[PDB]
Amino acid sequence: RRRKLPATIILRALNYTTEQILDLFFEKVIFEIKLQMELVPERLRG
Amino acid sequence: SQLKLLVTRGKEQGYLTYAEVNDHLPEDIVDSDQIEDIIQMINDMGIQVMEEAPDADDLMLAENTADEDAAEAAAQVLSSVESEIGRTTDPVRMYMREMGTVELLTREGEIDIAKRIEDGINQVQCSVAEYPEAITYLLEQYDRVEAEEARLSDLITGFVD
Amino acid sequence: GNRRIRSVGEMAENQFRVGLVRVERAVKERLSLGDLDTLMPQDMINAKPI
Amino acid sequence: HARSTGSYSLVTQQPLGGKAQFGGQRFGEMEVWALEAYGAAYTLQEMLTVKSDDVNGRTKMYKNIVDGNHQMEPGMPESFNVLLKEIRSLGINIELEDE
Amino acid sequence: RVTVQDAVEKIGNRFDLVLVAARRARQMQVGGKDPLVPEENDKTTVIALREIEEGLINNQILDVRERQEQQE
Amino acid sequence: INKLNRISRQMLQEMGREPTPEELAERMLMPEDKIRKVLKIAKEPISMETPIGDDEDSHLGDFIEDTTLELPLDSATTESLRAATHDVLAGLTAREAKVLRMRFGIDMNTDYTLEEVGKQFDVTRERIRQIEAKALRKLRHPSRSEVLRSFLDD
Amino acid sequence: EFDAIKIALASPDMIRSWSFGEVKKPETINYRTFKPERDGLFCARIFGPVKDYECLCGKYKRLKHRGVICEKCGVEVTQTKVRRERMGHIELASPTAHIWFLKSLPSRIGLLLDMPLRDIERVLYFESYVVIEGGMTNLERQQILTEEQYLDALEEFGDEFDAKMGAEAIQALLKSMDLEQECEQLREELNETNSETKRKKLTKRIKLLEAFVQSGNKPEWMILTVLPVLPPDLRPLVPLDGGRFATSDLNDLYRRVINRNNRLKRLLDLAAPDIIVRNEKRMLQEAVDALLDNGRRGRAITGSNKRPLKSLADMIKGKQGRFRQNLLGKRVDYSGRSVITVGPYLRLHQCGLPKKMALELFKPFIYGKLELRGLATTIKAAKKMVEREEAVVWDILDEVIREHPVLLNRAPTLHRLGIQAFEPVLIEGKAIQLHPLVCAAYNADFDGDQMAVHVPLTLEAQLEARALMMSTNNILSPANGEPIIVPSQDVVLGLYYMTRDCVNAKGEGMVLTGPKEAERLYRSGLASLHARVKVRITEYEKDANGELVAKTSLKDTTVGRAILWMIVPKGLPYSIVNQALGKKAISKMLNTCYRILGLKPTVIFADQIMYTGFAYAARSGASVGIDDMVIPEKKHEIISEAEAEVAEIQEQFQSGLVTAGERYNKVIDIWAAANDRVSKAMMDNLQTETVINRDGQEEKQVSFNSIYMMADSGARGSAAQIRQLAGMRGLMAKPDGSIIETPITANFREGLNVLQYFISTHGARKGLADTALKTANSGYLTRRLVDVAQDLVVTEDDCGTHEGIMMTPVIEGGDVKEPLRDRVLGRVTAEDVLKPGTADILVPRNTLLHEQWCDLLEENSVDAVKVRSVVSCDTDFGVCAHCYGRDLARGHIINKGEAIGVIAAQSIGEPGTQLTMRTFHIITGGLPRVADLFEARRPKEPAILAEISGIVSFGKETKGKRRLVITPVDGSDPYEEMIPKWRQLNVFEGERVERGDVISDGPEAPHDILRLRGVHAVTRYIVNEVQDVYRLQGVKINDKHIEVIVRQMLRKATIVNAGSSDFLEGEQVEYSRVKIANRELEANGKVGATYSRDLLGITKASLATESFISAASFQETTRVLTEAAVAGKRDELRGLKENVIVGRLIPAGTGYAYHQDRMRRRAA
Amino acid sequence: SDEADEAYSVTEQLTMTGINRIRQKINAHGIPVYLCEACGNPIPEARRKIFPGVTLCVECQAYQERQRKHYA
Ligand SMILES: [Mg+2]
Ligand SMILES: [Zn+2]
Ligand SMILES: [Zn+2]
Ligand SMILES: [Zn+2]
Repeated sequence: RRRKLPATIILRALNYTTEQILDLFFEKVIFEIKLQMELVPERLRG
Repeated sequence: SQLKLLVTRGKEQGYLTYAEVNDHLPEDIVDSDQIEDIIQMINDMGIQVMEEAPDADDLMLAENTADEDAAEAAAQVLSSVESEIGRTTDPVRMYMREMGTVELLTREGEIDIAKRIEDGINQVQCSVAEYPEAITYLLEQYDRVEAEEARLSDLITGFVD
Repeated sequence: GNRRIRSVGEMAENQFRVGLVRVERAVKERLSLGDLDTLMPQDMINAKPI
Repeated sequence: HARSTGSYSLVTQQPLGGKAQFGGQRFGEMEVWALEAYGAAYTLQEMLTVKSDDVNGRTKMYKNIVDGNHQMEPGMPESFNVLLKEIRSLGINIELEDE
Repeated sequence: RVTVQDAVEKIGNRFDLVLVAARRARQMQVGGKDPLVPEENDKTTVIALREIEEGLINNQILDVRERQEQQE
Repeated sequence: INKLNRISRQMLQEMGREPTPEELAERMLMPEDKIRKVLKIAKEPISMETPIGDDEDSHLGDFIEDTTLELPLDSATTESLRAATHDVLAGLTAREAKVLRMRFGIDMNTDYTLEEVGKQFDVTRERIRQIEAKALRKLRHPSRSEVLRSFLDD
Repeated sequence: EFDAIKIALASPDMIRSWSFGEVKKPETINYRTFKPERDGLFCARIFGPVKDYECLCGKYKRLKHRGVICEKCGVEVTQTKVRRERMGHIELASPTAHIWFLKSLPSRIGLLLDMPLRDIERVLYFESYVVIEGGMTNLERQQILTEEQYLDALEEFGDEFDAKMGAEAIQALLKSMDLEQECEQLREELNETNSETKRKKLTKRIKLLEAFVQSGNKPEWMILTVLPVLPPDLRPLVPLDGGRFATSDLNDLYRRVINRNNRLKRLLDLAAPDIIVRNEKRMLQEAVDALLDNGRRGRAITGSNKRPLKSLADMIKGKQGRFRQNLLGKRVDYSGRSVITVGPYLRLHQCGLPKKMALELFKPFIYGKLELRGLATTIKAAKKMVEREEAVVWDILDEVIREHPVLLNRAPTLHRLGIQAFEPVLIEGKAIQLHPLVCAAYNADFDGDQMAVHVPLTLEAQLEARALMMSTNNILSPANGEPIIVPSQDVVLGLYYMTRDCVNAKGEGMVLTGPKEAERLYRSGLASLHARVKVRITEYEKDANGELVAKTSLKDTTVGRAILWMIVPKGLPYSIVNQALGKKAISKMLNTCYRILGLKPTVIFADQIMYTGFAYAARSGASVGIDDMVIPEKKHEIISEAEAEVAEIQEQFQSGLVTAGERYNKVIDIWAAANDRVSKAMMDNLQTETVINRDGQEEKQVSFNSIYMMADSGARGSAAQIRQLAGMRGLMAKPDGSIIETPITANFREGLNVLQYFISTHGARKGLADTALKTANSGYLTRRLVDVAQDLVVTEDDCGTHEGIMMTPVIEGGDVKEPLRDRVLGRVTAEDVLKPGTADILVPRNTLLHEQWCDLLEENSVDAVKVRSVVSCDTDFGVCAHCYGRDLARGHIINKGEAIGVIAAQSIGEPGTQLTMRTFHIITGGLPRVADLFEARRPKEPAILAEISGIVSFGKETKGKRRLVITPVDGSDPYEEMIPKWRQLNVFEGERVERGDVISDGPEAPHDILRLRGVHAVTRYIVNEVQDVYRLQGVKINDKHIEVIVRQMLRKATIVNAGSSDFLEGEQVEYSRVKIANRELEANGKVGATYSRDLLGITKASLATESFISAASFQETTRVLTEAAVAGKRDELRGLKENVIVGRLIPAGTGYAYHQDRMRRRAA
Repeated sequence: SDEADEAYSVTEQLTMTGINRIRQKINAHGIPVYLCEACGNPIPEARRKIFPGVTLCVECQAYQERQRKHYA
């Protein structure tokens, strides 16, 4: 019940980096090359 | 600004949880006495620092008092409290502070202080003993002792013998 | 599923553990001083604060 | 439970509370508003003075009632006397002016 | 006595009526007097209120009788 | 008291349940009455603001009564007896009435004594004693003291 | 005897003037003998003897030794109630700043020294020296120096330099202070400090300086040097059982002060160093602080417990304090409670008192009777007689009780009808027997409630009960003049069953000779109670100057209609009983009887109605069976159709045709609609039945079903509970307010299975949990309102003002929801009401609009009458009887004296208890909305008004808000507004708008309505809103009561032009004062000061009371008392709450004459 | 009062206010819009026959329902 810190401060305190955090919490929409997009059709629900 | 934001956000919200106060109170403060005084003043404001959010009806029903001279006094205390950090209210903390200001003694130092007290009292001894009516009245005391108006050990505790 | 029940057994066991920590204080300190022989496990534990 | 006149509490000289103490009835704030909403100025003055807290007027009321003279000389409640002394025991000097 | 409407009408106030009846009933009870109305084994309260009904009693009459008493 | 606590804290453990005061006075050297009064010495009495509680949020002080009051029935009886004594002394001669009012303490702040009474009657306290006795015997009669009899409580 | 209370700061010398001796030792009693000590807090020399007329040790044991001071213990022989009166004092070895004048928010010491609070606290707890008149040496008066700094500044300055630290420093700062001189310098700066914060605080400080001058206080008295000691019997150390003692917390705090003060004297005598003596002084400071107000320092010192000790400030404040529940709420003698029962034979003026309660309460009266009649020789003999309960104590009880009312009171006294005087009728048993028609006033059912009876003791209180509170005087609700004697459930069912015809009963179409013959026919059983007969009825109509002409005719009525006509008094028409007579029919019957005939015939009529209702309801034989819940046969058809509809909607949802929440809404709607069809079908099955007949053919008449007869007579129940009994139960809520979409297709004539009985539990427990907590704070609105409207009293007969609000109908879009005759009845007209011909004065003026004038008004169709309002009364410190109206608790006009403010508070609070406890939004409702209304809070989205009149014009574009200016047709336009473009406007820049008109849309803040338009505008706004709520739930409460509460609301004025008067400009003043002030100043050759009327929410207006004994009740006692002390205020009592506290008559009721005569004396 | 009769009134108000809120959200009588106000798509015939007066197709409706589920 102390002062509020950013939640990912503790994910860094557990010895993660930003690439690892974003690997944990997100999915990587991968674009390739022009300017082509790999597609997971389920993503674009609308 | 920070605690000012807290005060204004409370006064528009009508309440304050402990969490919001913790987020808004400064970070220099380490003790809980300044924090509880801040909570007391801010409740006097008054905004009624709570633990949980009040119900919608508890805002309408809760009587609001009491502006606004105490409002100004409370705000002028809270705007200044954030600056001085060492502020304290316990007499025990003040005592421990002003006692820690002194530096401890050592064994030979205690010998020095004892001998210096002995020198001071000895100088007092000599100054008094250079007063003749002093020894006259002392002989009179011992005489009225010898008349058994006192004890041969009561008037004085013997000599340096 | 978030709330569980205590009863006499568990509440009384908790109180007895509180008494036991109070005992541990005195027993540690008394085994700190002297530890001399003829000191037995009857003089170190008085039943009142448990 | 009922009571004409019985036991009286030590610090605050009111009739005791409860049936085990043979106590009186709590005439509270809302009953006082109800009495003020009528005109019962005397009803209230005696519920607050003679039937409750005025140690010297309760005995005179009793003597009068057995004398068959229904009149009260109410004096002043012991609750207000204790209040005056307790304000005076702070640094405030509170007092009752010339009549 | 059930409703005091006539006693109230004679005096034209509901607190002053209480006061007039109370002082006349105190005269009739403690100070000692004779009911101006035939008391049918009523307390001094009801006697005073009934008297105020018949017009026999009011504040003017009572102060006038106090004057006459002094002239005694 | 510290010694009593020490010896009890030891004896209860070594002896079983608890030391009865005879057992403490035996283990100690005290006379077992001193021990009992030491036990009876009260301890740190209480805040009279203590809750009772939850019935009305009335602290403890509400139930401690004032036992020094003359209850209004008692004062009524007192003043009734006062008026009755007056109306009885009315049925006495002036000498008897004065000597009984003054020998007792009625309507004066005493409690006069026999020599000081007989000063005002010029008696050397013997005739004054006799006059008091005669008045008391006269008031002793029934049909003169039936009310005063009723004032007796038994 | 005093006529006024004064207050001030107590001088050290005056604190020794009170004292009877200086307490020195900390001890209390002996621990062995328990005797008081020689200088302890419980002394005998200081605080007097322990037994009456008997010194401490015991040398002097006679009352003849009175007043003499013993020699061996010095204890003067007096009464030991003297020990409850005598103060002592404590000679402080160091000055100790009084915590109220330091740690209070403005900090009178701080704002008086013109010094910051932290700086004084640094000088006080021995942080930093302060310069106290440091000569010419470049030293700054009140300039803090620190320790090292004080040393080095003393370096090079062997000269005085006059610097001190500690409470002595503040005492030498205050003592040296010149108050008038600082007032002079502050006036001279206020001359030329014409900037807001500077001259603002200049004036705000010169106010307190001038006040400290006037009050006689010296500035340095706020630094205690002597400390008074509460007397021993106000803080006892009494023994409990078994050597046990119980003390006050005050003794602990006092001992702490005495110990530390004695140790400080020791330290000073022992020449200890600076650290030790400083720390001892800090300790004494904290001890004295905790003694006065424990908790303002932190932390509250705890006793032999975890909880703080209670202190003086605690001994006064808090609900455990003196003001809360020892100055108003007191335990009372000659009183007692029991359990109430019915006693349906009594009259409206009596109550069955048990013989045992009656013999206990009336004890002194009985003793007096036995010794008066000679049945008991002395009071002891009478005591023994009535203790044995002999045979003549009972005759004496009958005689004593004969005309001697008893007040019956039930616990939640929401209004003044929770107290009524009844004549005792002695009964056996131990239950109080309470009249049936009085339960509505008392809110009392006979399932175990209890009542408290009190006994009026004086002739004046006997006449106040008889004349004023007797149960046959109070029959109209004081909130609205409708009679409060409406018969409830067996009565109305009796009158409904008897007054309710059927098509073919015994003896149809006989022509009776009259009601006597109809009753003789029914009681011999020749005719049935509802058998339509021609009956000859003689009704008497006062159609005259009160003449009562008789008229006989031949009506068509049932036999019960005519049997009941025998009880109705003369003036009432015959159509009053010729219909079914449900519940409202009976209430309207009593009401028309009251409007025609008055109070005596109405009381008689009410009793006869109760008697006949109970009698013919018992003869009704109206039981309740299981076959009386006629479940309709078309219930399972309707449920099959609804189930098919939900199955179809679920099939469509499964096919993606709808969403999830959409289909939820659809199915909730389907189930609500099928529930409506089932309820309608069952009530149409239940509300009619077939019957035969004169000629022989079946004929439909209203059903004599018993459950329906009870729901339809209004006696008890309604078609919703009927629906739950035989129709289906429906959809059920959750505590959140969501609706479980699995309905209860069962009823209670059938059963619920385990799942439906579980589902119903949700809403059931929610409702009960709310009703259990609403019961806790049942009377908070009433209390809040009586805080502000308490001192308002009807003090004048006519103010003469011609101001008055224009009462008109409320047309809620369609028709009227409240006509003009209802809103205007009882009010005094302010001007002449002209006929629609516009030349005929219909009702002239000052005409109490009773039902005759009101009918005349509705007849001519005059639909806007200017009536006098309590809010527009020109009276000072009160209201007149004309601007108020009639009483509504008594049919007549208000009396001079009546305390209408408390009546208004209770008349708004008690009816509010029938409103929802939580606000619901549809126009919100519930009690919390009403409380927020009276608190006059600002709505967040204020529809902005037009502050000045003139041509509309805009300005700069989007400085946050779009800017506008209004510029008069001929005047200046210094007012412009930062209108938010979010506030989407309503009028173009090319339409000249009048002043006080809408710019944006949304809720109108009442402050702006009041400031733009008349006070009448704000008052009409407030009454229309709050009555919107009260009509939302169906509750009726008059507008007079809201109007008086509002007049208590807008009772402050703000002065614009101070004129030739003596008022500061930006100041708020009691408007009733500034009115008389400008009136007087305009009387002489001056001109008055013009002000802007204000408005305060009730919790804000009640905080501004002219007195301080009253204001220390419902406020913070500490701030109010500190302010009154530094102001030297005096309370010339002149109030209700203050005279309650101080123990004399209030100026409201019968006390009005006492206060008038007393004001005569005080002005002579 | 009985303490369950007032509870009955509370429960009645609670259920009725809930029922009528969820009824008002239906808006059965309406306008034939024929095309989505979010994506302009053809609101299919069956959805306009079920709910006369829709403004969103089922996709945009369910989308909006998610957001209004959380809040804001
Ligand atoms: Mg009940
Ligand atoms: Zn003595
Ligand atoms: Zn007026
Ligand atoms: Zn769409």
